[PDB]
Amino acid sequence: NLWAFVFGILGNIISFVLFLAPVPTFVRICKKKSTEGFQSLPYVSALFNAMLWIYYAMQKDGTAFLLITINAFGCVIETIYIVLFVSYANKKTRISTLKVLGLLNFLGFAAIVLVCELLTKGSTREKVLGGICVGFSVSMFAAPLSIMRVVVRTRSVEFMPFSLSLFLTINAVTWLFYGLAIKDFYVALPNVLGAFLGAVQMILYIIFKYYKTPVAQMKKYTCTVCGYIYNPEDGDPDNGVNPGTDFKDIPDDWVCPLCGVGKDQFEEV
Ligand SMILES: Nc1ccn([C@H]2C[C@H](O)[C@@H](COP(=O)(O)O)O2)c(=O)n1
Repeated sequence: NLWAFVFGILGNIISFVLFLAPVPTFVRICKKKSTEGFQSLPYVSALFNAMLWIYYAMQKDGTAFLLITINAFGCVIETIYIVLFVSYANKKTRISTLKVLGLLNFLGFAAIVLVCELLTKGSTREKVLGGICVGFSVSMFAAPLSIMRVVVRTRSVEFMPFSLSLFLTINAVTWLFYGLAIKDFYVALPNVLGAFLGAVQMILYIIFKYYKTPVAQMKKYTCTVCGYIYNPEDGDPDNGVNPGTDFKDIPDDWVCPLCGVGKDQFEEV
């Protein structure tokens, strides 16, 4: 049907973009000739997921062509990210990555093919594969949930840029509507989860972006006995007050580092 086509094209465009999201990261990694502190799990994952979904679609044949084309392109692009990463990786990390690549992507996937080609056909095949795709896709939500957890725990949104959230959300509702059009609730349900979590991400961003007060706008205070000036940007490290500390967040048993008088003797500049 026409609808499924519109949402297929849309889904492909948006998801294409999201597949090109790690590119600056890899421009970096190619610069430094090191994978730095980056992990290969998102990539090994994204590839395994893409493969599972291609496999799922080949069972649905005709309608689901559009959820192959994107996943197909996934397989390539992720395969690229994996190669580069393994090129510029630590020996230790190189081997970690290769091991997970052999377990999940080669063996795991092969076992899945083996179990599906010889234990199911037809509808039972659809249900098995679908169940597995839903399961894995859902499991991949651990990374964004982790990110959310960090954002709330840290009251910052540095690790969670707004546009990634937006694009993930739009991707989610697009493939949701897509699943609805081909009446496939294996494609649709985890996109419900995804759209929900994305919305919650945008909400968290709007809430926590300007939570902490910028060190710049923090107020200087002065000891009216010493003349001493407290710089929040400088803080008072030698006496257990890390730089960037606000004056009001300083423990009330703190004193003027020069004069030695109480905090009550201080007044804003
Ligand atoms: N519940 C899901 C999860 C994923 N995908 C497919 C659609 C996208 O083509 C790809 C997601 O790619 P990405 O988010 O990286 O852009 O996975 C899907 O059809 N249904």
